[PDB]
Amino acid sequence: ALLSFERKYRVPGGTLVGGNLFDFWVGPFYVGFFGVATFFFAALGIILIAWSAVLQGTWNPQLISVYPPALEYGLGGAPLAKGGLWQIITICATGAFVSWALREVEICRKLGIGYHIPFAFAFAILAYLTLVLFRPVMMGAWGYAFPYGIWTHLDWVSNTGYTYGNFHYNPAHMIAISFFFTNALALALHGALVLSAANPEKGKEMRTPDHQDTFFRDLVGYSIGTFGIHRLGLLLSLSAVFFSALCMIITGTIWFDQWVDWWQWWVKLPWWANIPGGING
Amino acid sequence: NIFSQVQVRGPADLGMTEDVNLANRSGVGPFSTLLGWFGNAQLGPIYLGSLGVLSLFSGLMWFFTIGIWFWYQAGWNPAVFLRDLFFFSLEPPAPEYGLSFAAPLKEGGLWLIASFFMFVAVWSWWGRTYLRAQALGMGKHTAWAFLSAIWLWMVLGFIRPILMGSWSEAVPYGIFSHLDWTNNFSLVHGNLFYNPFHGLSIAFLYGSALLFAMHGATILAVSRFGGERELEQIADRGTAAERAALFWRWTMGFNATMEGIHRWAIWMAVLVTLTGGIGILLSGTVVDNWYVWGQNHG
Amino acid sequence: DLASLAIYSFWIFLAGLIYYLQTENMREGYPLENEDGTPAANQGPFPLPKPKTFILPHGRGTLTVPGPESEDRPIALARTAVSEGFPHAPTGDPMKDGVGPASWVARRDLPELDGHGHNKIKPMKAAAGFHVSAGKNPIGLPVRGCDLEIAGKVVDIWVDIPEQMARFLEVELKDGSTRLLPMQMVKVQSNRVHVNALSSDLFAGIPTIKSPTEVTLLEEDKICGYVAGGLMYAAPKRKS
Ligand code: BCL
Ligand code: BCL
Ligand SMILES: CC[C@H]1c2cc3[nH]c4c(c3C)C(=O)[C@H](C(=O)OC)c4c3nc(cc4[nH]c(cc(n2)[C@@H]1C)c(C(C)=O)c4C)[C@@H](C)[C@@H]3CCC(=O)OC/C=C(\C)CCC[C@@H](C)CCC[C@H](C)CCCC(C)C
Ligand SMILES: CC[C@H]1c2cc3[nH]c4c(c3C)C(=O)[C@H](C(=O)OC)c4c3nc(cc4[nH]c(cc(n2)[C@@H]1C)c(C(C)=O)c4C)[C@@H](C)[C@@H]3CCC(=O)OC/C=C(\C)CCC[C@H](C)CCC[C@H](C)CCCC(C)C
Ligand SMILES: COC(C)(C)C(=O)C/C=C(\C)CC/C=C(\C)CC/C=C(\C)CCCC/C(C)=C/CC[C@H](C)CC/C=C(\C)CCC=C(C)C
Ligand SMILES: CCCCCCCCCCCC[N+](C)(C)[O-]
Ligand SMILES: CCCCCCCCCCCC[N+](C)(C)[O-]
Ligand SMILES: CCCCCCCCCCCC[N+](C)(C)[O-]
Ligand SMILES: CCCCCCCCCCCC[N+](C)(C)[O-]
Ligand SMILES: [Fe+3]
Repeated sequence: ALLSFERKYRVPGGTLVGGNLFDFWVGPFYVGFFGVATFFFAALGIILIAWSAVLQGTWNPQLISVYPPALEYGLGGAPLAKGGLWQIITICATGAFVSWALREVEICRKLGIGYHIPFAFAFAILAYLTLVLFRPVMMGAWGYAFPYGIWTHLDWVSNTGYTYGNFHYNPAHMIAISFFFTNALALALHGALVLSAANPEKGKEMRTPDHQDTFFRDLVGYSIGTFGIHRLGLLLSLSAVFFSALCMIITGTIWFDQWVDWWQWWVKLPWWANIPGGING
Repeated sequence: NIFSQVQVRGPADLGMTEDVNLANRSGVGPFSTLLGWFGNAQLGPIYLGSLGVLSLFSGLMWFFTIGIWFWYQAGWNPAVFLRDLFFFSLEPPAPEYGLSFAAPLKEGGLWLIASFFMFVAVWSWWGRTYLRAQALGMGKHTAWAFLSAIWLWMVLGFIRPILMGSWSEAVPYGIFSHLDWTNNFSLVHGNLFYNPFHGLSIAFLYGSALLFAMHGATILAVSRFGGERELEQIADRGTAAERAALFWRWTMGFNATMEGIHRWAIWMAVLVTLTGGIGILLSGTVVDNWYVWGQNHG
Repeated sequence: DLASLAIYSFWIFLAGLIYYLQTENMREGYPLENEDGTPAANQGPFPLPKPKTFILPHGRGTLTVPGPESEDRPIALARTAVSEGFPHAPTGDPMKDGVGPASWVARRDLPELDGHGHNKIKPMKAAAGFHVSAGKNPIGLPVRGCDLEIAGKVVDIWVDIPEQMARFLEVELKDGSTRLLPMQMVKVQSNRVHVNALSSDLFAGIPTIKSPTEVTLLEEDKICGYVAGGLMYAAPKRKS
């Protein structure tokens, strides 16, 4: 049940809501008021999802799919079988997510650490809200949201993309991808760096942070350091997801045409717009 | 917090001197106070050596060989060059020449030169990551991690073009052109979303962000107990390591150790291009259309 | 076919890999225990990994994990219920006792050494050639606690030499003794240094270091521990 050093940490307090009421654990897990909140939202949501599955007449997970209301319903409510169920399920997800974040906050307090983790998570939550709330509202129907199904959701991605041409040309999409790639690069390195120091060549002594900083200056002439790389990671990650939201929130709202075409602005600057030759002249 | 609120400087650190040939290391560079906020302010020194120079020279040759081609396309006009910079493209030889090294220069030869340059550039730099580690007596994690990346690149412009029978199947050097090639590569193989490696690869990419978010915010959350000093924490568990592990145990039911978390890390990132490489390799050599394959499984 | 082969293969690879990953993270704090310290009955599907031994630099010995676990300090906590899973209430002063968000681990009572075998962290006064290169130099600024009362004055900065970083502020108290304050728990302002976790009256309780030019892993933990704990336990004294 407890890690060899856990007991002295399991003291009362830190709860945001409800005092000592839910201030307790279940196996390794911490409950807290929000422990309960998330459970309830999670229970409800899964139920509704199964209920959608009978109306659909399949129990096969590769097939199950809960779709939003069709565009004709705009931002109004829709019949269960006709889009209501997704709308509730979406409400329930949100409930789950936010609650899961606030529990993280409550654990943070009991342990006496910073709130960076709940913090970073809120970016994930905000990306999800962008795709099922902010964008549809702004566009004008729940129908612009993505459906909850394993492959159907990949389909929405593909269809929504190809609507504006090759989505690769969405400029904030370019930026968002550069982080995803960069972050992975940096996670690759960080991990590798620490391990190689902690697990040197056979029979040698554990290296030191000094060796870590040296290994990299030797390699590329600079080392961001231990505090740095952790600051870096958090940032690349949060940024990747920040730009991911951005590229979507603008798509279909302030730009509805082909993304490639938006680049004509550059190429049509009057100082070289008419100069012959090249690719565009 | 996230940024330093006070900077401290001392004599330029010339670093540990294991078996390193000190004759090759450079001189210390300036110090960016700018940089000093996010992380270390000290620039340099850097280790040159034979492999560094070869790598660094081939590296520039590659880049320049592409550059002259762009200029030739731009009508040597600096205005066009700027206007059309992302539209220019150095394309592989036509399918006609196959795996031939005899394609005319304007028709694909120049692409081979550039690639040859990149090949040497990249491999030498790989050997560089290895040696730099050896000379400090360190594990070779970094070189092996690097090898994963190299895998996907090897497959894209070398192994797959060769197994298909022609260089024309490789990726063109160009900003918009390599985007198009990607988009088109999926169309031709029946939508890469049905390539289960592609799907796996995305999971590990998404995951890398998830994890580096988790790890980073955690270490910052406990740097008030010297969390970032991970090597000593491994060697002698501090409350930092404890609060870290527990926050996570109490949230989701299990947890890492300080050495442990970094194994999760190196593997989550390395699996991105590992799986990736495989998904692409089978694409068009063994499987012509992932949707059809998806219907049968064979 | 081949593809089918490859993917089935991979899902198998991946499964033994997780298994590996998982057992490696079982190198500390395992095996599990009951609230009374007796070994717990259900330790999960995963076995303990086979031990690994780390050779610590500067002849500081070896470390073998997993290995015999022991807190090596008293815990002043008492159960608040008759069944498992409820909090344990401090039986004294959690701060003074070092439980809760004020917990510290019995790390070695030796300082962290740099790559050369010299003390990693030093008061700047004794760090030849170090200076505040940017930002507000705290040194000389009064220190304010969450109760908005002055508690002392910064009389130095303890820097991390190899990473060239400010780790702690040393503070001079009203009785002429000094304490270290983690850099990460104070806001350096233009005319003062503000500490939100501790009220002026608790600065004296901050554990002291035995030698004036060195800190040990044990003392770092006892200090960081203490200051962090203020956040929850000084709470009645904190106003804003
Ligand atoms: C954000 C970008 C796009 C999108 C584009 C893609 C693309 C492109 C792909 C996926 C893939 C996946 N997507 Mg998606 N996906 C989106 C939004 C979502 C949402 C959401 C609520 O917002 C979720 C939960 C998922 C979940 C998933 C997984 C089924 C799968 C692997 C992801 C992964 O490894 O992440 C990293 C996270 C982890 C490793 C942590 C653990 C995650 C586990 C696997 C979560 C599974 C949840 C799932 C089974 C449903 C549970 C819900 C109920 C409680 C039952 N996507 C939006 C619309 N998604 C890949 C796939 O192969 O699936 C077809 C793929 O190729
Ligand atoms: C229309 C587009 C198609 C499609 C077609 C492809 C194709 C084609 C490929 C990918 C690939 C990938 N796709 Mg896909 N993909 C689509 C939609 C998506 C979506 C989505 C819809 O949300 C996502 C999230 C992804 C995500 C991804 C990545 C997981 C994956 C590449 C990983 C990587 O980091 O390589 C980045 C890393 C590298 C390329 C390694 C290179 C390392 C070298 C050595 C670097 C050298 C630098 C050089 C020498 C210059 C030096 C630098 C200078 C000094 C500055 N795809 C659709 C279906 N996708 C790749 C893959 O693996 O697929 C299975 C791939 O080949
Ligand atoms: C495991 C997967 C991820 C990964 C890992 C990875 N990559 C790695 C490593 C590892 C573990 C290394 O050790 C190695 C490295 O040394 O990094 C520091 C590398 C590396 N990955 C790199 C790039 C890279 N990795 C990528 C991807 C990934 N790498 C994956 C996501 C990508 C993409 C496309 O996503 C890129 C672009 C290099 C930084 C470095 C390998 C360097 C190399 O091989 O150099 C060879 C040649 C040269 C010396 C060329 C230099 C020519 C330049 C001077 C021209 C450009 C001039 C330009 C205009 C300059 C200005 C830039 C401004 C920003 C200031
Ligand atoms: C912001 C950067 C990245 C990030 C960070 C991040 N994620 C995080 C955190 C952080 C910092 C956490 O602390 C938290 C965590 O605890 O991790 C272990 C979390 C987490 N990220 C998760 C998943 C996740 N994160 C993702 C993405 C990312 N997370 C980013 C790329 C993704 C994808 C698709 O990329 C996924 C799948 C969880 C493992 C975990 C949060 C767990 C949680 O919220 O539990 C509460 C909810 C439930 C128990 C289930 C609720 C059931 C619903 C009511 C119904 C189901 C509806 C759903 C909409 C159906 C979708 C079906 C699909 C097929 C489309
Ligand atoms: C300012 O102007 C001057 C001229 C000074 C410049 O220098 C400007 C230069 C620029 C304009 C340069 C611009 C360069 C880019 C736009 C480059 C973009 C490159 C990419 C987007 C590349 C993407 C993908 C590349 C891939 C996957 C390459 C793979 C290569 C290989 C695996 C190598 C394979 C080897 C070959 C085929 C030959 C092997 C032969 C043997 C004998 C072994
Ligand atoms: C966090 C809330 C998320 C809700 C997701 C969608 C719910 C749609 C609410 C509309 C209900 C009725 N209406 C049209 C009268 O407003
Ligand atoms: C590092 C361990 C975590 C790995 C995450 C494994 C779950 C990913 C599930 C992806 C679903 C994939 N597939 C093959 C059907 O496309
Ligand atoms: C993917 C999530 C995995 C979480 C693993 C959690 C381990 C819990 C150990 C069993 C505890 C049991 N319980 C709840 C019945 O008391
Ligand atoms: C895709 C990520 C999945 C994470 C893998 C799940 C590992 C669960 C380990 C549970 C450990 C149980 N224990 C011993 C803590 O009780
Ligand atoms: Fe780390």
